[PDB]
Amino acid sequence: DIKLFGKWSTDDVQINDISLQDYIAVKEKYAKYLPHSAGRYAAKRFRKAQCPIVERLTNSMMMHGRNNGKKLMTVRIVKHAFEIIHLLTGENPLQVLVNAIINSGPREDSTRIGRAGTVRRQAVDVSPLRRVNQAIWLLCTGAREAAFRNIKTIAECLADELINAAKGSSNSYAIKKKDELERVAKSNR
Amino acid sequence: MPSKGPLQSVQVFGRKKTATAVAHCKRGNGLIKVNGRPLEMIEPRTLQYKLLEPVLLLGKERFAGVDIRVRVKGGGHVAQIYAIRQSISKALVAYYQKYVDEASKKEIKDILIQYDRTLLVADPRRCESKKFGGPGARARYQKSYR
Amino acid sequence: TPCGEGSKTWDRFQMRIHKRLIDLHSPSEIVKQITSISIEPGVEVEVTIADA
Amino acid sequence: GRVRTKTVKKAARVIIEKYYTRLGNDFHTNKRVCEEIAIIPSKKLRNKIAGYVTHLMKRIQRGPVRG
Amino acid sequence: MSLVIPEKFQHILRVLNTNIDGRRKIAFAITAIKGVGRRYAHVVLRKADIDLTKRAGELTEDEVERVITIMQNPRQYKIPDWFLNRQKDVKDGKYSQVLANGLDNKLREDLERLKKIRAHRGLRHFWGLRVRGQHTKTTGRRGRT
Amino acid sequence: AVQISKKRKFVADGIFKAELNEFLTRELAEDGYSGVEVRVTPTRTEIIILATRTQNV
Amino acid sequence: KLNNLVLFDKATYDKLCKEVPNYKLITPAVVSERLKIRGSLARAALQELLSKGLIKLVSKHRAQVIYTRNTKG
Amino acid sequence: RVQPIKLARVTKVLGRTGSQGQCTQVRVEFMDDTSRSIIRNVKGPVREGDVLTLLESEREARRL
Amino acid sequence: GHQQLYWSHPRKFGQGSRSCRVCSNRHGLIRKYGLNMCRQCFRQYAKDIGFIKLD
Amino acid sequence: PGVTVKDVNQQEFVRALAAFLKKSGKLKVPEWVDTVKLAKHKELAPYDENWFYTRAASTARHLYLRGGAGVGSMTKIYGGRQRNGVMPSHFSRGSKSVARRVLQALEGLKMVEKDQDGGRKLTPQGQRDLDRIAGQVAAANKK
RNA sequence: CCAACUUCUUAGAGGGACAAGUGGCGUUCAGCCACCCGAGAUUGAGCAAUAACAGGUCUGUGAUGCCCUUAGAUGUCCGGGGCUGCACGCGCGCUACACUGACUGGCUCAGCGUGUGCCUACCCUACGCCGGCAGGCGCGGGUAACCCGUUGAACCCCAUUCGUGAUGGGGAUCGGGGAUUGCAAUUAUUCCCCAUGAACGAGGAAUUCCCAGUAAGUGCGGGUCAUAAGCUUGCGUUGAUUAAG
Ligand SMILES: [Mg+2]
Ligand SMILES: [Mg+2]
Repeated sequence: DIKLFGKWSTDDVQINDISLQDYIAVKEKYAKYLPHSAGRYAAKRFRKAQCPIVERLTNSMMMHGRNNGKKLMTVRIVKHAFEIIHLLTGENPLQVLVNAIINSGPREDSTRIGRAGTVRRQAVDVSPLRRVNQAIWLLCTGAREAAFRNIKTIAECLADELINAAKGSSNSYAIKKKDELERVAKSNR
Repeated sequence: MPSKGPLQSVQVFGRKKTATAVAHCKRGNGLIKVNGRPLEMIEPRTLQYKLLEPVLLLGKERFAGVDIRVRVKGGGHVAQIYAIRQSISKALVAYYQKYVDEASKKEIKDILIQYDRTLLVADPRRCESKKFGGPGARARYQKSYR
Repeated sequence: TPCGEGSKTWDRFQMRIHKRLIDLHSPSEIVKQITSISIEPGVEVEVTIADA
Repeated sequence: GRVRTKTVKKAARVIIEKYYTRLGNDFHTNKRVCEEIAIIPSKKLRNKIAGYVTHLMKRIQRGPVRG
Repeated sequence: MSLVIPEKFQHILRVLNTNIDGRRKIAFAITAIKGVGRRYAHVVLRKADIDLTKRAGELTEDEVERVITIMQNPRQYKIPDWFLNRQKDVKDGKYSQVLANGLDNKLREDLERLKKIRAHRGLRHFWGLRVRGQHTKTTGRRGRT
Repeated sequence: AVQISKKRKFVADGIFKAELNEFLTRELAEDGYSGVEVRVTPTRTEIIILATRTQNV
Repeated sequence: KLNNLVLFDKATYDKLCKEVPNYKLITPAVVSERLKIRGSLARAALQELLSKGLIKLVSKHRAQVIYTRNTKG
Repeated sequence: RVQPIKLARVTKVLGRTGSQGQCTQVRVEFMDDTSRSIIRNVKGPVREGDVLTLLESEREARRL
Repeated sequence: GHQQLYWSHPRKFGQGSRSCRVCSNRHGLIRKYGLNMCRQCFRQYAKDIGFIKLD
Repeated sequence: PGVTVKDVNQQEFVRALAAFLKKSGKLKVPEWVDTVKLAKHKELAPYDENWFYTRAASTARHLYLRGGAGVGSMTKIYGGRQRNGVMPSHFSRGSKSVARRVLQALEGLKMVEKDQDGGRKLTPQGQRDLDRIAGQVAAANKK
């Protein structure tokens, strides 16, 4: 109805995990034309969940200082990367992102300050917003360290990892590394 | 030629950090431009949908009896397109409380409030000065001990 | 600080000076008694030349 | 951060002890009365005193407060 | 326009004493010459009336000769006088662009000249010191041992 | 001659005001000085002391 | 793990014009690593295939040019 | 041995824990009965009433 | 003396000629707005100048 | 209908107007045009070899929008950011004697005149034909 | 009067928000947590106690005790030199290690502020004409909401070229030249041009600042100033990831 970046309406997209229906904000109440809005989200907590994930995917993309406030420069990175996605697949690219949000967010990790077995010891669960935060952080990081010495564009290297993570193959960085979290959480489970 | 309906118009401003944009809008026939040039012909164009966004979810042919034109002063390239987005939203909102019923104004404010309230409320946050001990407003120079 | 020792403090003096401006089409002789209404130690008044 | 100082509470108690015949449970009316009937040096503690008065308005219509 | 390649393509050329790479393009291929910078190379080519987008191994030997001929004595091909290296040289009074081992000749000659008459610039060349008035209390460490 | 700007009008009279306050401290200290107060006019300008022992000045 | 080559041989150019207008995503960053050309030709040769009529243009951005296969059915 | 990866909704949050203020005790309910309810500890921001997914369900809570 | 070259070095441009009218120092003085007072010197009289702080 | 220049895409209006000035070979192009570097905050030559027409198209279009503009203000609109090597970068002015040579060039082309005060405006002969090719290139968006 | 008016701009006065309203919690005490209305439901800084420090500053001061020295003077002036000297170690900081880039050309946006002086010379600069560049002249304006200036700031944006290579990344080092300031530029003042093209591939232990227009990017203006900012103190621009423990 609102057609994020002018096309690809957000009616067909379906969030499969009930654990993340309150936290991924693709639906029509929180569906915009393009991911740019004056935020005001770290005034009070738990309103960064009704911030749309395309806004949170393009805010977590400007990272390493040299490209740090360049938000109109990363809003075209996501704009083309949906369009690379639709050519390799033929899916509404909002759906293949929200599969990668499910598939890359972990389920176990660990915390101790004391007598560190491997890194952290008491293996704890995860709240279902940190697994979204560590979904997009795992996607944006892994798309980035795999285009630092590469002829490949950061636009395609973004696209070619999250459809590689939405399918789930340990071939993207967001899948092959998240398993090391749950492995080492099993190693001190 | 002032022969019919003299000065049936409003002039409404909207603001961004270090910016303003006051939209003069008369009675007329579907004409919108910013500093002379049209709305689809604006400079950034990556943010093209969110300055013709009050056109989109309101309706072109429906609300084309008005001849909005905007002058913009101060700020920067992103703050001056949120300025005209806020302005011409609340320009024709302020135009309908004066020349038609507010039954239509509440009918169009109903769209523009469930859809991201900032179109006719001013974003209050501003520059927030630097202090005398750091390179920025909160940050400080690197403390050394040895 | 008078010296270099300290923890990098700074005092920011300022002086805000206001100024207002008023026109009259008066005959330029009675402006002398308009000046001579009061002494008023705070203000600084100046009358523009009568050659317009 | 809401919690009100000793001079707001003390000076508001001397109103309701003394001018209860003129006050009510509206903020904007009592804000005008305490302006007229006390000498408040500035506007912020004018309507910060008057807020505790109206808080004392619903409080004393129930029972024996320090009243 | 080369959809495949023409029949001859030099892997490396042979220019003055420097063998330039052939996969570069001519604006940036001849910059291996000590004396031909990134700036002087484009100016010679525009006076050579060549297309700047042509690659290096696909110039015929007339073009390679005409590029070498212009940069040997550019003072008559209307390249201006404060665009050259040796403006008003301190031994002969001429204006010349130097491009070869002769660049390093006139490079070192000024060192040993000042070292001969013992100017303060030449004494800091004879040692391992900085010339252009830098500090040395804290920098330039890994030149000396 | 030519007159100088309003920013440097207002630091000139203050450093006028600061200077004679420092001298009239040094003179009238034994006679109970306690300040001055100035009036600039486009005439005779009138400067008043605030001495306590006005008999001694 | 190092240098590729500019100015196509015959063995890549016929290999280009047989399968590079077939698959679904095609970009100068793709053929400068799927083939042994280095790029700058990936832009140059894939530009003139748009001139022939073998592929379609989508994006045409200064940082990213995106092509695809042509209409088959 | 092989357990279902079970989802479970939280009741009242039992405050922070974990010696840095990093873990929150939640007391989940297992979506099929509210009578079966184990106290567990998650990290990150919680929001009472939502649903989180256990990778393995019953091991241990905080008691010395 | 011998007045031809007693005071012969040109006190002109540069901090060999700027001085504090009030304190007679040449270091750190403030030549903004024609003050020409010593910076250490500036703090004393700044209330007498008419320079208030924030309050 | 009546289409002026303000409602046309003006990155490529310059691409239209420079293509007019090249085929209308009535421009006094200076003799040092190929060794220029264009305002010393940049370190290479201009890439396009006939850069003087797209400078003349650009310096005419701003002069349409800004009256009274001299060579001193034309250097404040073609300037950019000089990287100073190891020191912090700073803004620097444009080039004076290439902005002078283009305004004198348009004066022989009769599209600019001097003013009552300092600076230059354009004659009604000047605007009547860059609005003419403004209508062409707005039609060339469809064509 | 050959028009009116104050939305935008600059102020001045008064207004406005109080945890007030409404649920929930709480001894139904203080208050807390939620919301509605609202521009705003914690804007940011100043001042800032008692008692102290053998903290710093006698090289800031005609604030000052005591001592020392007082003419072959520790006074003062003048000429040169040094405070920049380098086998090394440390602390602030700039530029980077590139393709989310660098070029080249288009394109459009700021705010804070400062400007000709008693001594004390010298200011901000429009415009025109020479110069390929710094700059050089002629001619104006401004003691300033009067002029520079509608401060066409940079990043960003659009097209171009370059292709994972210590490469057009990076620009240290170094040679030759041209100009400006000055009594004087050598131990290079700065600036400009050509040429030269060094480490450097995200940095071990350790450690710093910060939680919203914040961090950070990016430029701009004060101070110093004859010449001058890699420093400082201010400004706007772009603008967040994390967190309410
Ligand atoms: Mg002293
Ligand atoms: Mg690379």
